[PDB]
Amino acid sequence: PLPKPTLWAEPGSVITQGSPVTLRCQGSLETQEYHLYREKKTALWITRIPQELVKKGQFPILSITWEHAGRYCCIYGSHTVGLSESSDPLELVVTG
Repeated sequence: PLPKPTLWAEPGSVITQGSPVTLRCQGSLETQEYHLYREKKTALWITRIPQELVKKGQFPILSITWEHAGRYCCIYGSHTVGLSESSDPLELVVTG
């Protein structure tokens, strides 16, 4: 039951439409085993983030749309030493 990671948004969780935002998750080790997800509805855009970013715990959105809004959580963890708990939810809001 590893510690839950820290998930945040840059510049923030409320970003106007068409503008960029990057979701970020940092847990323990340097890199390499992060996973982001949206909970009531799968966020397909996550499955397209290159491994190089995902390994750094980075999930960019260059041009945010309405369908991006939702509740996001993430967990890290290596086969061993094991998977972590879900971070607290991030409310990703889109406006304008």
